[PDB]
Amino acid sequence: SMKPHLAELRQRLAISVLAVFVGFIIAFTFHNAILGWITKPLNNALIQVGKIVEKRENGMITTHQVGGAFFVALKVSFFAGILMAMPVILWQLWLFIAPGLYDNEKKMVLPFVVGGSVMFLIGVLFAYYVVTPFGFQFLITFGSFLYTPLINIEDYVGFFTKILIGFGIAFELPVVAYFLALLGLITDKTLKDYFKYAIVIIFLLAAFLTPPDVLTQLLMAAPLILLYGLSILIVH
Amino acid sequence: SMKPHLAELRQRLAISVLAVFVGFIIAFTFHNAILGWITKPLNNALIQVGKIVEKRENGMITTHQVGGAFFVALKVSFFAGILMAMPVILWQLWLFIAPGLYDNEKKMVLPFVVGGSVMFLIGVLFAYYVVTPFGFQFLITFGSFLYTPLINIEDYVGFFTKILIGFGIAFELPVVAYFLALLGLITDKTLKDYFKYAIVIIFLLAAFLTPPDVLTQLLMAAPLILLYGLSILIVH
Amino acid sequence: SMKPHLAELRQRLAISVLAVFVGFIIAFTFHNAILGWITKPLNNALIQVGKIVEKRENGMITTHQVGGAFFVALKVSFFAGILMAMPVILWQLWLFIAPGLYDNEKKMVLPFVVGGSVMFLIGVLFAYYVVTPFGFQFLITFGSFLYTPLINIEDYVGFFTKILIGFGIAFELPVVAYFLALLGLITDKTLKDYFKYAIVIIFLLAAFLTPPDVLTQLLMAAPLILLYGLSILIVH
Amino acid sequence: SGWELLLVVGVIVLLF
Amino acid sequence: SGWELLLVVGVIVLLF
Amino acid sequence: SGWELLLVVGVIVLLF
Repeated sequence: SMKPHLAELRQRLAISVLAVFVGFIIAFTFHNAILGWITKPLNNALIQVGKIVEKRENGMITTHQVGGAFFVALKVSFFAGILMAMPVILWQLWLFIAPGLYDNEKKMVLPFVVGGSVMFLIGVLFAYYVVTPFGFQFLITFGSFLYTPLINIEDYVGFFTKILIGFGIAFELPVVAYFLALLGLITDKTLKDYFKYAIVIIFLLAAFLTPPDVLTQLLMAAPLILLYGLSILIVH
Repeated sequence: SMKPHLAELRQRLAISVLAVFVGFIIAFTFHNAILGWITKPLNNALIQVGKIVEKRENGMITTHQVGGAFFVALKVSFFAGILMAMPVILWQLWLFIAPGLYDNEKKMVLPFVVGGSVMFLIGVLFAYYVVTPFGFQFLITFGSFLYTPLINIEDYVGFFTKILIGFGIAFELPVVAYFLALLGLITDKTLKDYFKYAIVIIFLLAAFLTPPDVLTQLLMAAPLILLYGLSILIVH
Repeated sequence: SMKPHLAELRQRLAISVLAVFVGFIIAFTFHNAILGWITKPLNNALIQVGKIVEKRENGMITTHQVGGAFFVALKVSFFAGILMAMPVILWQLWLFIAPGLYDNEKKMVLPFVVGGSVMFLIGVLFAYYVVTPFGFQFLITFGSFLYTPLINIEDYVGFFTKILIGFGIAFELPVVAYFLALLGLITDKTLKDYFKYAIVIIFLLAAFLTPPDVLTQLLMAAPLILLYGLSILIVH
Repeated sequence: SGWELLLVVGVIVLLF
Repeated sequence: SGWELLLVVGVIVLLF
Repeated sequence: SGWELLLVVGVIVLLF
C-alpha cells in the first residue's frame, strides 16, 4: 500500500522524538524555575486570601502522593519539552507535505500558522497574567469561609495546564475564523445556517475534553458556545 | 420510523430541561444552606472524634482543588435542581404515555408512583438522621489512632450522595416487591426458583455501580444480596 | 462442548474462594499489624525528612476520605488473604491439569514454580528493606523544600503494593529467563533476533499497567526494556 | 465519553 | 465494568 | 489503554 511514503514518516517521527527528548532534558534541568513560575499565582492567591481572612478576624501548597513531587516535576518537564519541541515539530510536519501545497497554498499556509502560534502564545500569556490572578482568588475566597485550602500540586498542575491550553485555543478559534472568513471560503450564511448542527458537535467535543461528570460537560460546552457566537459575529 | 411520536418527545424534554434550570438557580442561590446541611454530619463527627482523642491524652474539612469549592457548590446545586425537578420530570414522563394505560393500569400506577416516591424520601431522611451520625463517627474513629482526618469536600459530596441516594433505593427495593406481592403477578415460587439467576445479575449491577476495584463490587453485592433475601420474606 | 470438564473447575474455584475468605478473615484480624508494617517506611522517611528540614532551618499520614481508613484496611486485608491463599490457589490450579504433564514436564514444573515463588518473595523483601527506605526519602526530599508532604493512606497503599508487586515480578522475569535458557528451549539467538518485536509489546504492557498518562507509560517501559536487556545478557 | 452521550442525544431531540 | 466481569464469570461458574 | 496506543503506533513506525 503506502510503503514508499513511510521512510520520510519514520525520519520525521525519529527527529521529532529526539527533539522532545532534548526539550525534556532542558526542562528537567530548569524544573525548579518552571515549577516556581507555575506555582506563583497559587502562592499569591493563598497569601491574599490569608490576609483577607486575618482581616476578617492555614493555607499552603501540599503534595498528597509520595512520588507526587517527582511525578509533577517530570510531567511539567515533559510538557515544557513538548512545547519547546513545537517549532521542530512543525519543521517536521510541514516538510512532510512537500508536494501537496504546489505554489499558492504553500505561501498562504505560513501566515496562518504564524498567526495561530502567536495568538496561542498571547492567549497563554493573557491567561497567566490577567485571568488567573483575578480568578484563582475568586476560586479560593469562595470556600475560604467554609473549608481550608490545602491544594495539592498533582491536581494543580493539571488544572493550570488545562486552563492555559484552553485559553490559548480560546484565542485561536476566533483567529482561524478570521483567516477563513477573510480568505472568502466561508461567509456569514454558512455559519448562520449550520448553527443547530454545531450545538451537537460542541457538546460532543465538550464531552471528550472533560471528566465523565455531566455538569463539567455543560461547563465546558458553554464557553465553546460563546466562542461560536463570537466567531459568528466576527465573520465580516 | 417513529417520526409522529417525536414532536411530543421534543416538547416533553423542553419542560424537563427548563425544570432543571430553574432548580439550579434556586439551589445555587441557597448553596450555603444546602452545603451546610450536607457537611453537618461530617462536622459533628469530627468534633465528637476530637473529644475522644483529646480525652485519651487536628481535623477539619478541606478543599484539595483550587476550583473544588466552586465545583462542589455547583454539583450540589445541580443535584438539588434535579431533585427539585422530580415533581415535574414525572409530569412530562407520565403524560408522555397517555394511551398505554387505557383504563385499568392507569389507576394502579398512581399509588405505586407515590408509595415508592414517599419511601425514597423516607429512605434519605433515615440515612441522614440515623445511619450517618452513627456511621460517620465509626468510620473516622477507626483511623483516629493512626491517621489524621483531613476530609476533602470534593470527594465527600460524592460519598454522601451515594449513601443518601443508595439508601433510598435500599428502602424502595423492598417496597416494589411489596407492591408486586399483593398484585398477584409474582409469588414466592418465582423468587425461590429464580435465585441462582439473581446471583449472576446482582454482581453485574454491583460491578457497574462501584469503582473498578474488585473489593468494591463485593462490598456492594452483599448489601444488595441481603435485600434480595429480605424480599424473599416480604412476599406472602 | 466442554461440559464434562467443568465440575472439577467448579470445585477448584469453590476451594479457592473459601481460601480467599479465610485469608481475608485472618488479615482483617491482624490489620493493625499489617498496616503498621506497610506504613513503617513512610513514617521513617517523614521523620528523616523533618529532621533534615529542621537542621536546614509539618508531616503526617492523613486520610482524605471518610471511609478511607476502613477501605484501606479492607483492601490490605483482601490483598493479604489473596497472598495467604497462594499455596492453596496453586493447589487448585496444579491439580486441575493432571493429565497434561504426563511424566517429564510434571517433574520439571515443580522446581520452576518453587524458584519463581521464592524469587518473588525475595524481590518483595528486597523492595521493602532496601529499595523503599532509600527511595521514599528521595521521593519526599525532592518536594521537601517547595511543598508539604501530607500523604494520604488511600493512595499510599496502592503505590506501595504496586512497587512491591512490580519489584517481585522484576526479580521473577530474570529467573524465568534463566529457567528457559538452561532448559535449552530458547537460545541467545532467539531473543537477540526478536528484539524489535519486544520493543512494541513491552510498550503495550506499560500501556496497560499504568494510568492513562503517556509519561507513566514511558516510565514503565524503560525499566521493562532494561530488564529485557538484562535477560539478553543472562541467557547463555 | 460515558453517560454524557445521553445529553448529546438530548441536544438532537431538543434541537431536531 | 473492567476486570470485575471476571468475578461475574466466576460466580456463574460457581453457581452454574 | 487510551491515547497511549498512539505511542505504540509511533514505536512501530520508528522501529518498522
